[PDB]
Amino acid sequence: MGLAELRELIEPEETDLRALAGREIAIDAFNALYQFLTTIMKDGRPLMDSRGRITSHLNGLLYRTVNLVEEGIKPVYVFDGEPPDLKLDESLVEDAKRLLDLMGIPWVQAPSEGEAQCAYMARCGDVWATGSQDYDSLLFGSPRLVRNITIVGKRKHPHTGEIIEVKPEIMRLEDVLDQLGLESREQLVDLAILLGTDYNPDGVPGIGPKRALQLIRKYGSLDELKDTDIWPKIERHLPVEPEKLRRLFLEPEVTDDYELDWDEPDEEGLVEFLVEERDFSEDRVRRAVERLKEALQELRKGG
Ligand SMILES: [Cl-]
Ligand SMILES: [Cl-]
Repeated sequence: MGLAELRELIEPEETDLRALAGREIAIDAFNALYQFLTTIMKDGRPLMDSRGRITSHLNGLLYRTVNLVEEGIKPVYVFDGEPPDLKLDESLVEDAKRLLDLMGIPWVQAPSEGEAQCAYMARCGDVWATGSQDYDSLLFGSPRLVRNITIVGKRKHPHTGEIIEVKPEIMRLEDVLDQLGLESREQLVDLAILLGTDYNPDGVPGIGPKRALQLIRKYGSLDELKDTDIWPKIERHLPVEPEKLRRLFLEPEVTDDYELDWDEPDEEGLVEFLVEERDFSEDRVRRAVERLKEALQELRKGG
């Protein structure tokens, strides 16, 4: 799974949404849509319009984005481009972009990895953090990652009926390094390569997470593990040469070509799209548009 395996060591800062009031967050769009598609359901299936087309993605993107802006959070959604060679239905993606345009919520087309683009925007100081369920943006150098941003809330377990609560949680790159006893992001990347990433998802069986971490700490780097006895097992399992894997995380393809704005929603266009084409409740959509205008306004009047 990757860095997620060292969750006991990482331990984020558990917070609430109102603590992120005023923060711009670069949310990985593919990750967000996946959460919406897999968790917003009716009788065990995704929400659908009267023609049978999926709507869970539009539902989440509209109503949860409005909720975030009501807590003072300014989201920007960032979409995957072409993945690197080692690495969602396109209609869902175009639905998403159309919706955000109508809502006035900014988005960016990444040239390759969305999570890398999010991290770059955070490094440049154009957003405060990245927002995803994945830990990838840290490896791409994001100074801050907020997890659970698209799924904050409470539910009952179908089985136990207990109140499961999901809260937003913050991880700061600098603290993650300290928590793991590492010196640099470069070592974090080397560690992640041992554990397995999207570019090498098997990791290195035979090396558990604690062992991986100990190795990186003791020997310093993946490069320096060449002179050791464990190397052949590593070289066997790494699909490509290690430096090319490192380069993907340390020098990801990203773009400068964006300018972040939060515009007024287009009430009538939203109604045409969601209500008339996708069978959303008109009263609910219209009310969401009013809630959104007011929330944007409340952020404007303090700067
Ligand atoms: Cl709602
Ligand atoms: Cl609805």
